[PDB]
Amino acid sequence: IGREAVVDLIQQSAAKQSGIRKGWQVKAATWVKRVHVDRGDVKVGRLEGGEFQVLPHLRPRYFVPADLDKFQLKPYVEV
Amino acid sequence: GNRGNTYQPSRRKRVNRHGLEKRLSTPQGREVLLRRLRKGRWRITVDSFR
Amino acid sequence: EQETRLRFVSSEWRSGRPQPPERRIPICFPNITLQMMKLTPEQMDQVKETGWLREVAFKTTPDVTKLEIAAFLQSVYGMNVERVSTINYLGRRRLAISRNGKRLWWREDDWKKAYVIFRPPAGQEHLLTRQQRPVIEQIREAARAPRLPPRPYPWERR
Amino acid sequence: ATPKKKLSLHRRGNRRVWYWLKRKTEVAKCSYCGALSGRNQMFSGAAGNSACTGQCVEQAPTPPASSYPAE
Amino acid sequence: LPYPDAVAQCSLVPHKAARYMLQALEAAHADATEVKGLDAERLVVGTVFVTRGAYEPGISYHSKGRPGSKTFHRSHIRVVLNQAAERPAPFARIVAPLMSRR
RNA sequence: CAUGGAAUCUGUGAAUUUGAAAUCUUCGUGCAGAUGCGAAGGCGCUGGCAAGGGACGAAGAGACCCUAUGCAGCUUCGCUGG
RNA sequence: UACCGUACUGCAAACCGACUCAGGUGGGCUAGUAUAUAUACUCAGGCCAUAGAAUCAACCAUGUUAAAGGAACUCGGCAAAAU
RNA sequence: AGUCAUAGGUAGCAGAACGUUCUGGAACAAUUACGCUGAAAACAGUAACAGAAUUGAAGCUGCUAACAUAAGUAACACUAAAUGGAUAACAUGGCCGUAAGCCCAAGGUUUUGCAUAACAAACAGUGAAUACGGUU
RNA sequence: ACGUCUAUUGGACCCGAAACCGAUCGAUCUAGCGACGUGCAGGUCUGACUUUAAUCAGGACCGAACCCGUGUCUGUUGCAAGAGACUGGGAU
RNA sequence: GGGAUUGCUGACUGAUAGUGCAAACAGUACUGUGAAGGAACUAAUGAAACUGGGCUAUAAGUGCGCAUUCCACCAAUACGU
Ligand SMILES: [Mg+2]
Ligand SMILES: [Mg+2]
Ligand SMILES: [Mg+2]
Ligand SMILES: [Mg+2]
Ligand SMILES: [Mg+2]
Ligand SMILES: [Mg+2]
Ligand SMILES: [Mg+2]
Ligand SMILES: [Mg+2]
Ligand SMILES: [Mg+2]
Ligand SMILES: [Mg+2]
Ligand SMILES: [Mg+2]
Ligand SMILES: [Mg+2]
Ligand SMILES: [Mg+2]
Ligand SMILES: [Mg+2]
Ligand SMILES: [Mg+2]
Ligand SMILES: [Mg+2]
Ligand SMILES: [Mg+2]
Ligand SMILES: [Mg+2]
Ligand SMILES: [Mg+2]
Ligand SMILES: [Mg+2]
Ligand SMILES: [Mg+2]
Ligand SMILES: [Mg+2]
Ligand SMILES: [Mg+2]
Ligand SMILES: [Mg+2]
Ligand SMILES: [Mg+2]
Ligand SMILES: [Mg+2]
Ligand SMILES: [Mg+2]
Ligand SMILES: [Mg+2]
Ligand SMILES: [Mg+2]
Ligand SMILES: [Mg+2]
Ligand SMILES: [Zn+2]
Repeated sequence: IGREAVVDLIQQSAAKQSGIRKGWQVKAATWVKRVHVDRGDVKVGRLEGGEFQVLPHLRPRYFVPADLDKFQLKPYVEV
Repeated sequence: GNRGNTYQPSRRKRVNRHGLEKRLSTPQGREVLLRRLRKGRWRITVDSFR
Repeated sequence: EQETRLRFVSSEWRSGRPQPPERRIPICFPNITLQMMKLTPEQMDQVKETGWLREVAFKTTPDVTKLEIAAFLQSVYGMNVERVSTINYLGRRRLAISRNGKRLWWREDDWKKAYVIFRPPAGQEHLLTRQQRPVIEQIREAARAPRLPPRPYPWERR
Repeated sequence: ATPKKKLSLHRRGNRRVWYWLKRKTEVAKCSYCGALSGRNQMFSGAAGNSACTGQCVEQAPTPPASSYPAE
Repeated sequence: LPYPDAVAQCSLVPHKAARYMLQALEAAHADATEVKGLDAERLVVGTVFVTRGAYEPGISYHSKGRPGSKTFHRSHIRVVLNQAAERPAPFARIVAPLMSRR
């Protein structure tokens, strides 16, 4: 009867009929061109005077290893 | 006056009337959603997407 | 298996404005996917030697950022990225008619297309590699040119 | 303004006599290319005839003329 | 009719159906002359008839909300060319064209 | 007289209706106004284009009247209730 | 200095009317004769695809002209004409 | 096995049978049937004895599906107008021009581009870098 | 007891109402209200203010954009389950 | 009373039947603003309406796959293979 319980049952019902977006989901997929849906991005800042300011600690940093060249493990193991 | 064109489309009004949150805002809307679930409808509300 | 949840337009309207996180960690084990599209064969020969192009277009997932694509290319592939331009695309609709005629309809997963403009690596900048004619003569020739024919119809024979 | 009963197969056939076409009693046949048309109509290559070999016209000599070509 | 004046009767009308009838008669003639060994210029169209085909049902929009139909019809053609014991009367006099002129 | 339908040809291409029909006229008869019964007579057969007297043309199992253990709403010095 | 929109259509064959539906659909910009965004012709621009082909049917719709009269028509000058 | 008597029927009442599906009695169609007739009818020609029935259909302006009739009939008349052997690029003519032009909004959501048929949707296409609209 | 036929209670041989009682969804059509924003070509008349002057009023008048639908005609399984043409009414 | 496994259970039904659904995606397509309503479709065989033409005018065998019971290993108490 609670609000969260109804939403959880809706999501469990939507767990079935999932995968590559068949049926009604083909039309419902076009809601992203109709109501400005925000995608799964991480926000890097905030507007103060309408000019966006990217906070430098929220800029993306990738900890790549020192050398991936002549490293002795490949993505494939011999049979 | 010609009839038949009562449906004037609007996304704001469609989501604000038959969306998930107005259904969840009231108890009888929540039993409407519950019997939509018990019937087995693939689309629960007019604004559901993934 | 846990997968993509349904989202609701009224729910994103009500619980709106995602906030920036308080801390950002350097990303060990990143989950980010890029792929090129088709290149012209002369561009493919341009990549086969010296490994460079000024403009390369990529398919990504729509949860990425221009900063993330620029940082990933600079960090992993050693490139110099000047600017990124991102376009959100819908999936293609697919039709796969069944044993009884049903019109089974699919939709591909939504993708983001990035246009990445590159920069010459170090000292190699010569490979930008490009008489006159008056623009008054250009416009006057392009005004006396024959018009484009109207588009034929798919049943029409010409 | 409305049929009161259903028309029978015999009555329908009798009513449909106006719809039938009359057979033509003459045809102009080209001996070479086997083309078929009316005797008052050109049916050679200038008209529609992809089978024309030109043997339909058996003589056409006209070399001499003199005029001012306007250019 | 015999075969040549049947081709003449099909070739002398502007109807769309006459081209399909020409296609059926030409296919029957090709079977009779090259698949079989029947003599030409003695073939008579002794059996030709039209049977029903599978239709494509449609819809037409009458006024006041009433539906209608624009069903696309189809048909089949059976042509049988017999060989006569004698070359027959051609039934349509062959005259010279406009091209055959001095 | 002008324009556009209609009428001719080519191409696309419905629906109302429909017990089965191979459905004449007059007079009489008849559930009381007969294409179908009786008497007499007429009629080569089938159509196109027109006109609509008939087929109690077709279109609504409700125009009006009556009936229901009928409903509904309204009215009141009809009845009963806080 | 990120994220979302950016194709195409938008008085319409792509929206709302079951339709390629003679209906309904908001705001803005604009040249000359010329003078008002009215009216006639035209600029920039666009269009002459969604049945075609001839011809003297009757009849129907929409109009032009009509001798002498003139509401005599008709329930009623309705409709046309007229200013 | 020879004489006599009875046999029009609506509503209604009584009696005798035919047929369909399934089951019990161990199994009645593996390799088919097909001399075309028989019987008063329902029907029969792949048992029979009993039993259990969602058991028999021209007949409810019944429901579903298919196929006819009207009938190749009506319609393809709101508009600017087309012509040259092409829904032509070229030429000629015409129509709108406070629209039938241009730019957006709402809404639609790929309807958008490519082949002198073709094997082409399976392929492409929407780039914020002017303090563009939103998010505030 | 079984079999058959009636009878009673059940929806009780089948199909068919108008109904009545509850509690879901609907003001995207339409009626009223409320908040914010936008629009009203061209002229005409009257009253007022200021005038070396680029201001206001009238449920004013004629008339486009726009709103409505008076009369006639067409249409009546229509272009349209209420439309078209011409006249019309309002248009600070 | 309710929710899932099993039924050497069925004089229950067999694709207009049986659940609304035996099916690649049935509470689907589609209808409606919405609540809500809500289909059709198995594999062969191919009846009738309908429309053209013609005419008339030996209740058996043999193979596979299991189930029952024997046997011999068994957890050694229901059979475990
Ligand atoms: Mg109006
Ligand atoms: Mg509707
Ligand atoms: Mg005409
Ligand atoms: Mg009489
Ligand atoms: Mg006659
Ligand atoms: Mg007639
Ligand atoms: Mg009474
Ligand atoms: Mg309009
Ligand atoms: Mg309509
Ligand atoms: Mg329209
Ligand atoms: Mg003009
Ligand atoms: Mg045209
Ligand atoms: Mg006079
Ligand atoms: Mg008797
Ligand atoms: Mg007797
Ligand atoms: Mg048995
Ligand atoms: Mg029964
Ligand atoms: Mg025709
Ligand atoms: Mg042309
Ligand atoms: Mg848009
Ligand atoms: Mg962008
Ligand atoms: Mg008893
Ligand atoms: Mg409400
Ligand atoms: Mg007016
Ligand atoms: Mg007035
Ligand atoms: Mg069923
Ligand atoms: Mg079926
Ligand atoms: Mg059922
Ligand atoms: Mg089958
Ligand atoms: Mg048969
Ligand atoms: Zn020739």
